[PDB]
Amino acid sequence: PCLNLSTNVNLDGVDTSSILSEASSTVAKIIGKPENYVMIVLKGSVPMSFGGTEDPAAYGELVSIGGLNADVNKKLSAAVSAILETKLSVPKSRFFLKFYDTKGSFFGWNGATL
Amino acid sequence: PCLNLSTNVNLDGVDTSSILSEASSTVAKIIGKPENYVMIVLKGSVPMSFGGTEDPAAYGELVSIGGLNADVNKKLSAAVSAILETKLSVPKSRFFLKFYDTKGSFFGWNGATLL
Amino acid sequence: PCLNLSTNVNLDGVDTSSILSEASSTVAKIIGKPENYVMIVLKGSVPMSFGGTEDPAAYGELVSIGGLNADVNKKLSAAVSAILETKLSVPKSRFFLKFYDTKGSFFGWNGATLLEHHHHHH
Repeated sequence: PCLNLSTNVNLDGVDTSSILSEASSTVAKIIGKPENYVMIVLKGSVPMSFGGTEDPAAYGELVSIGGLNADVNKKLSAAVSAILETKLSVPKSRFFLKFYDTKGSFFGWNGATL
Repeated sequence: PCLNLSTNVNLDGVDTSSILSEASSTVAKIIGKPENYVMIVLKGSVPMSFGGTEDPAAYGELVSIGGLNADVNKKLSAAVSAILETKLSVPKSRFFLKFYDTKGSFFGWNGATLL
Repeated sequence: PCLNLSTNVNLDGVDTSSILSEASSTVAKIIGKPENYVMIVLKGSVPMSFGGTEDPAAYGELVSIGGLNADVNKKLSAAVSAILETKLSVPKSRFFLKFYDTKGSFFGWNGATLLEHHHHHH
């Protein structure tokens, strides 16, 4: 699966490696897939508005071949939001996370599809 | 809802806050949701090609829990494309905008989902 | 269609226009779409991890009004991954590509939508 994040928080002084690593293991554990198949993308310094203000915020998308449903999505939202609160000071009230369950035939990896 | 935009235009010198504010209010009015729940994301200086050329262009995605249909989508495309033409000189013929309707159980906010 | 890509590789160090042009031609030819309607987006220097490491990687999404199916998607995966291998040194084992078949009425262009008047085709 892939967790693809954008934030207006500037990452120039941040240990992004630690954020990626925590997100990577957290997603693997909750979605129940080996971490070998987990991708995390984190774009910072992205202009954003949420609720009309430019205070720190984040937008994410999480794509997986199956494994996504109301319970898992709630648990992933809680856990990822806690990483963004602690490590980026993005409140969970300013984090939107879109989930997408893709068919394997519509997901490319290793030059082929699933 | 969230409108997530990328453009090859450089935002330096551009009043980025006014673009965000105009887009935020426009999306809120057309989709019919309080602006409290509208997110706008705008990345500039992104390498992109449209039609094989690198003239000003933009790609957007708009995600929402319902409220999307052919009529709403046409109105959103017209309004957002007008912002990009006037504020970034991105011609509407070089702007693609993918609309996605999501279930609330598949949209996270506030540490949970919108279910 | 639009192919929208992110990578941790630094594009200051590569001819980015040649990647855009080769991807644009490749998507047009494999889906079978006029190149006038092909958009390629490429963001670089993006923090990423895949499998817990930060070696070169890429994430993409390809949206198209029709023209996508299991066979075409496999060909697109192979061809686009080969561009990133040769031009960005991103191994195909570190490249994920989501495909999405959209209705025209859910795809804005030219200040309206591409609402379809005939049948949709995979």
